[PDB]
Amino acid sequence: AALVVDNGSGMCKAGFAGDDAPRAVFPSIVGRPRHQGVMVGMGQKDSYVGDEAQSKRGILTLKYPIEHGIVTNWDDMEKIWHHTFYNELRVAPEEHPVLLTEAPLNPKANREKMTQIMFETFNTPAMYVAIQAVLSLYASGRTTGIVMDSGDGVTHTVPIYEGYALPHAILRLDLAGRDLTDYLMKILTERGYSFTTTAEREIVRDIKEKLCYVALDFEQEMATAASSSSLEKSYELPDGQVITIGNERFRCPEALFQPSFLGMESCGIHETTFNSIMKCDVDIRKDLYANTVLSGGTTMYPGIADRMQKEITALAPSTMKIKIIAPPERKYSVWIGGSILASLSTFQQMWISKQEYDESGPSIVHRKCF
Amino acid sequence: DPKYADLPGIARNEPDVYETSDLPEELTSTSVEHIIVNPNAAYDKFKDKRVGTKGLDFSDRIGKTKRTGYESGE
Amino acid sequence: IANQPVVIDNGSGVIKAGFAGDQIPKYCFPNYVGRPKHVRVMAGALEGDIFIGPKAEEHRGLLSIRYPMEHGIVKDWNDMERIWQYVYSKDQLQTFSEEHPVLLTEAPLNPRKNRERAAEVFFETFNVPALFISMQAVLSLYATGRTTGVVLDSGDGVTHAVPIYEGFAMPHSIMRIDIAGRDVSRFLRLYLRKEGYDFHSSSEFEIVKAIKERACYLSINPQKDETLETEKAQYYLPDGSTIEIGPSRFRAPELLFRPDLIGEESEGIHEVLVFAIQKSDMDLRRTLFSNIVLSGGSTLFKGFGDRLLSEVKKLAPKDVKIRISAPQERLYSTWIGGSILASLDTFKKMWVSKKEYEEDGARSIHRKTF
Amino acid sequence: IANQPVVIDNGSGVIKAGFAGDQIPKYCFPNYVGRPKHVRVMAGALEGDIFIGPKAEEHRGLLSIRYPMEHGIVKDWNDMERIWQYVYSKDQLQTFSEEHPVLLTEAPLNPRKNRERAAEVFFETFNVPALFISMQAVLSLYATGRTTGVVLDSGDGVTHAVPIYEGFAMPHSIMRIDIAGRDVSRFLRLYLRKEGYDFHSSSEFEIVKAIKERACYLSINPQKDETLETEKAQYYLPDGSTIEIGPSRFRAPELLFRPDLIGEESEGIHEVLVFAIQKSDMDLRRTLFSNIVLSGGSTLFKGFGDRLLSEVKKLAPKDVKIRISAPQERLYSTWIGGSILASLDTFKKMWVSKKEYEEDGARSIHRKTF
Ligand SMILES: Nc1ncnc2c1ncn2[C@@H]1O[C@H](COP(=O)(O)OP(=O)(O)NP(=O)(O)O)[C@@H](O)[C@H]1O
Ligand SMILES: Nc1ncnc2c1ncn2[C@@H]1O[C@H](COP(=O)(O)OP(=O)(O)O)[C@@H](O)[C@H]1O
Ligand SMILES: Nc1ncnc2c1ncn2[C@@H]1O[C@H](COP(=O)(O)OP(=O)(O)O)[C@@H](O)[C@H]1O
Repeated sequence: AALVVDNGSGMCKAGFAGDDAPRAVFPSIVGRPRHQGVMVGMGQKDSYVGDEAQSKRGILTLKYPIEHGIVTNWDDMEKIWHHTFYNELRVAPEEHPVLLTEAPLNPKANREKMTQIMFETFNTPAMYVAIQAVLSLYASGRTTGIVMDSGDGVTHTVPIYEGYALPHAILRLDLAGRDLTDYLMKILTERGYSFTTTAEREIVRDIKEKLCYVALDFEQEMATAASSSSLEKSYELPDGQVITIGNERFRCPEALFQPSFLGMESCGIHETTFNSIMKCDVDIRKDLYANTVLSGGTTMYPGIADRMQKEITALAPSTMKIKIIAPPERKYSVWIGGSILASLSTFQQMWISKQEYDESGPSIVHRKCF
Repeated sequence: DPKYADLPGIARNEPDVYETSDLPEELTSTSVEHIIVNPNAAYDKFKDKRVGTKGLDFSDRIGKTKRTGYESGE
Repeated sequence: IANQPVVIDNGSGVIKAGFAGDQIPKYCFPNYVGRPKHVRVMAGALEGDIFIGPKAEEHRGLLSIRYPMEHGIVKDWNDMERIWQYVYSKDQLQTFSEEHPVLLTEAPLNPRKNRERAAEVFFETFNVPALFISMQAVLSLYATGRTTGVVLDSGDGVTHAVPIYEGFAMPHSIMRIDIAGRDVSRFLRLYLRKEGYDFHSSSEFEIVKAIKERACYLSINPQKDETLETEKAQYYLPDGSTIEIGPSRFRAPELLFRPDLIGEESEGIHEVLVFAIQKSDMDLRRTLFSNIVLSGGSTLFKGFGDRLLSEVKKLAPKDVKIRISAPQERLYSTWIGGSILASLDTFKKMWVSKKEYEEDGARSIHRKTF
Repeated sequence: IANQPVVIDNGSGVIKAGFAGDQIPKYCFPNYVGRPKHVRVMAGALEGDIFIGPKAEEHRGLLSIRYPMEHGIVKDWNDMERIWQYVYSKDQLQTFSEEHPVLLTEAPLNPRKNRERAAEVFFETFNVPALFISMQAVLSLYATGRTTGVVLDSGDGVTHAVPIYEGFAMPHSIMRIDIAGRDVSRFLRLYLRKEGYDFHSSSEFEIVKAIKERACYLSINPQKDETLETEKAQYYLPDGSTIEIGPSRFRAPELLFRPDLIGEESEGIHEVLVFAIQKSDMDLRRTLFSNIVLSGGSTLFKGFGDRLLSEVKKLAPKDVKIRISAPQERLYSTWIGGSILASLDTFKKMWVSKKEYEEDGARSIHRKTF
């Protein structure tokens, strides 16, 4: 009996260890109303969470507590965990031990405060933090190979050989799904369709998920998109109003491969994977080329694998064979790894108990990382 | 002055600028021996020193046994 | 053609016309068309059904005001063509659009269709020899006579902050908010109705604007002026009737610095300035704080600079010199900038000929914009 | 030749240039080419797309920094040639390259292709009368005024130790490692991200270099100070923001003594010095321990002499006199040596003439260079 709770900046995937899919999946967001001194009606909650905040977008100011995979507002983060445990899962944190997920090369303060809250506030019997990239290997049952776990906050590439990580080869990029949404809003406004407010930002994100796809040849696709109006598709808003996205449809995801558009002054996601392999040992490079895994929900763009294959192949040697591993279920690949690891009898020893926390302190999390 | 004197929508008898008040080790270690560099003295010491550059070739050529560049200062 | 260029400031409130040789804009009139309130089918009534500038001022009570431009965007193009035809009339300037070139002042981050359609009018409706659209923020710096400087241009339709260093405009740090002078007049009309003075007619909206322009002071401490009993300063209407403004005078513009009070989802005028500087590189941030320039008409409010300096100082880093160098002619700065730019020999290369527009197409205006 | 020879110290961090006989290098500027990343909009703005030396230092925020040479190996030759052109320009020496002979000072055990191409430029692009390339270690001895001594020259790009006895150099006992000052700056940046301070931009990396120089001490016992709670020493950034460096001050520079921290299979700086001596003949080993000369900027860390002497004493034989000598002008020692050697009449015979290069070619440089 154990709980797996992924602390994603976009979506919170929670469930019991051994389960195939997460039980409770909701957006990690807090919505507080823009209330004036004028009297309000009955059934009014001071702060809404998840589906409720998504339903009442009109009045509620939506503030993500996690910014670039870092918890900015810890008080709101506790309210997300409180809704997750008590309301969504319908389980006491005192009963089951909780498996948590961290991004690589995160600030040390996150682990320190994380463990304090779970043991002190929630009084959990045990808590273990795991690397998202390491868990995704358990989902694929592969000890060797690199993973490109691209989230809403950040994107990172962690190469692991025969279940041994190369810490020097780990690369972190702040470019992620949330930055793409803000880019799409700007270029849609230039077309004519203006989106300013927090509620409108969420509507544009829902539009992005439906229409946007990755082009194989960016210049040729834009040249063809300029010529013909076959790619131009219509989208119906919550209001009767209908919009035509046009050439901007496939323009948004290009920023991942060419960050110069957003102005990141960094290398593309395909260059990050290649650069990481170059930092890795010469012998194991062959196996990393053979096992390039794509993880997270930011790699669910249609035809991203086709563009990735072309770009990596160009960078890689001509003699070398480059194989990209893109399973249908990438979105829940990190959580499934957590469920498999938590289910494994070996992991039973890895749990940090309340007694161990009290004796050692919050510094115990830093010792039992890797 | 006459330019904005004619115009109606101009600031008159107001301050132009709104601004805030103007607000006004290893080389000294004991373990290492500290040397003062005097290039004039160094030149005088090495001034009359010469080298023999005849037959000079530092390169990784195998032929003709071992070589030592700069034979003498004769 | 060698003939002097005609500068036209595309202000949502008042259009400012004149030649590049002129030191000041000679012709400044409200940017709206006045039509009779009653729909006139019979003869012996007001003929033409178009009153612009002083003609509208003469028959103000009889006519109904409709602004063709909202938040720096043209809604009714037919009305705007009549206004631009009035710019090239016998009444104002009295010159041929075929002889003299034109310099336009388009707001930043507008839809591409608005820019393309605006250009089409001056080439198709008007047979202009040459046309050049320029950036409002850049022109303000030519007027002031400095290359480096932050330009906080608070207009009637739009408020935007552009940081420019050594004649380089950072496109990523630019911030635009729709809450401008026009909204304060709308909010004051609401507050005046809360005082017990109704302004039902569109003509009475101009009297709310007149009250704001005459009597509107920004308090340093709003709680002391709210607690203190007001003098209740009377304003005299053209008819002779008096209005007691009272606390509505100073507690109306508060929404510029605190728009969350009424319930408008925006940062605020003091916030947009600070954030725009924070986006820039660490090396330039200190120079941008030491060089701030106020532009637009919504800076003429009594005690604006005093309140702004205090609000910026609290947000800005400690022990940093903050110099807000306001000119006396903030309202007319943008047009003077255009006159200077047009006067420069570099402009000769900048503008696009009518013949080039006929051959190249519409795209021409986008490539030469920057 | 009547025209004085030009000394060019091609360092990874800063290039030191001047004429032979000069007491100190007159012209010292950073070794990188800065290109403007932001768009030029205004007329009268900064001219040129290339900024080198004090112009790049003044307007750093606008520019993107790019080092042409890494570990004493020219990566981009086009950029390196332009910097050598800058040395001769009106801002720097302001002299003709064809009139003055040149003295180049490269690091030991560099690739032959680098030396060959570097020389080609000074005979083909520049019509130099004669070129002589010299070793860094040999020049340091002319500055100190000693024929016998071990020269541990830890630079920004490369760290090497060359034992030389009474003028004689043992080429087989020379030890070279790529890890140098620039790697510690990158390694410190890793700790700043872990503490929670982001410095992504090429300009922000130069601030990290300034932070390293200001606040970093070398611990006598690393494990002791690592465990003990560190005082959070505050540093003020150019904009005004304060950062707490804390334990990263001493944990970052440790890389010099422990290359396993980054994960490179190389010897520590303390092992390089002793190992280089141990390779030398049994008779001379005691004299080489007696005559140890420190050089390079990477020895300027507080407690370098104390830590090095402790590490050398442990590795060195028992009952041996270990005297470590530090010139007061550690940074300028290499250049001063060049000026002293260049001023000598024996230097005339050492030259490779333009005519000699044209006849023999690349062979002449390999034959006459050491
Ligand atoms: N089918 C799709 N098409 C386009 N974009 C998508 C698609 N699916 C996901 N995304 C983008 O990817 C982002 C994150 O994916 P998501 O499905 O939230 O996985 P996630 O693991 O919850 N991310 P995180 O919140 O960091 O855990 C979304 O916010 C979208 O921008
Ligand atoms: N003296 C004043 N005091 C207060 N508000 C003023 C004053 N003069 C003008 N305004 C406000 O500013 C507006 C003028 O904006 P303006 O500077 O003409 O914009 P633009 O730069 O687009 O031409 C008016 O409509 C009014 O709302
Ligand atoms: N006070 C200091 N403390 C620590 N490191 C320093 C200090 N001053 C300079 N450095 C380091 O030394 C470098 C200078 O290297 P330098 O000796 O000039 O190179 P080279 O010998 O290759 O010409 C700087 O870039 C920096 O990394």
